[PDB]
Amino acid sequence: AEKRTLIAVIADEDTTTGLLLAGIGQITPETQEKNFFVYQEGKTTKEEITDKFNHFTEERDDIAILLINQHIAENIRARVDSFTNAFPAILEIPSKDHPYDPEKDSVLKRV
Amino acid sequence: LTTAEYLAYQTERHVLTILTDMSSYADALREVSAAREEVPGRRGYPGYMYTDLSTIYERAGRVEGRNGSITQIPILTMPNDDITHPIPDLTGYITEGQIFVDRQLHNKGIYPPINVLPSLSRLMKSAIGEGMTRKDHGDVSNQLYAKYAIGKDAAAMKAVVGEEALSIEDKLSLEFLEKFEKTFITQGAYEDRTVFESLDQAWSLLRIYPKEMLNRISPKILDEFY
Amino acid sequence: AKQKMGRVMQTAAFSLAEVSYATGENIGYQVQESVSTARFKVRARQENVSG
Repeated sequence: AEKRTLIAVIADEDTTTGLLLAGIGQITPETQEKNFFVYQEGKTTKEEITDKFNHFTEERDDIAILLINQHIAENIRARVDSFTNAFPAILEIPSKDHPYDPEKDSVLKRV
Repeated sequence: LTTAEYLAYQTERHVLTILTDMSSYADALREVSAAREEVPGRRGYPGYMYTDLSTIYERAGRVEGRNGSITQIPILTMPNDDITHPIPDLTGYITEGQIFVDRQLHNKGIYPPINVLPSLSRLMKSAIGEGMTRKDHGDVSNQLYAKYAIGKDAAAMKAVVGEEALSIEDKLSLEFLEKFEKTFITQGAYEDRTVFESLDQAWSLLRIYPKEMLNRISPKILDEFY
Repeated sequence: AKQKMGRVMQTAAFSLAEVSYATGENIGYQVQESVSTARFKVRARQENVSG
């Protein structure tokens, strides 16, 4: 929708820093919410990552494209599979030192 | 038909009988049959309508010793715009072709409102030849029929999958359909188009296609007439 | 586009690592601090492909 104008980033620290340098993600002052939240495997937990992804997909209506790390998506594979709705889109970008896995991609799995 | 038989066979001239409202003739048959105690048949018409129509139609035809012919244009009037009616069914059984006048064409102001998809002449291959007409007649007619069917398909397809997504063979076919219905089929009531002029118009319509697209036409005729 | 994404993310990660090495510190904290507004936005367009 036209309301969804943002690029959510839930990838690793390096990928989150790169996205922030690009300017895709930001923290809304009035809403006290960050479009791009830095999260790693050690940081927070799998349940916290899944909750953040669900909030970005549904609660964060402004989010249009979601960028999640492949390592992060591995622990959130169930959430990725459950996110069958086209909007917001999900991109299976991988983190540092981890090659992208076509099999692990949820969108490519439908093929 | 007695006048036609006389002229054609005892005078050696071609006739072309044009009967009109054979539906009215069948209604008269119904009235005559029920004047007797005959029980009505399938749709009220007598059971021997097949025999009566067969006599009236097959009164025509060429013969051996006589250099004369009788042609028939029965011209029915389909009651409920259906072919399953006994009059069109029997007329199609005895006769040797169909020419269909379409309400869809008539409501668009196209005269004559004849649609060439249901209409056919089973004996066309004999009439359209090389010594007769011009040698491209049959292939031109087949190509026109194929491209008109493609035009109807593309006209239905445009409102489903958008104009842009249509292929080149669909967009050019839509253009051909428009030009065909509005210029070829659409004929002035008093405009006399000889077969050669009509074939030239048909070639003019077909020329919008590159020579590679016209596939039902034989290569020699395509190379010579295009 | 998946192959292009793989190569582009590889080169972007390499460039980010080079920039971090040149700066001598992780700029992620500074980027997160300067996240008041987003300079990049995406607007949906109703492209009509086929029907």
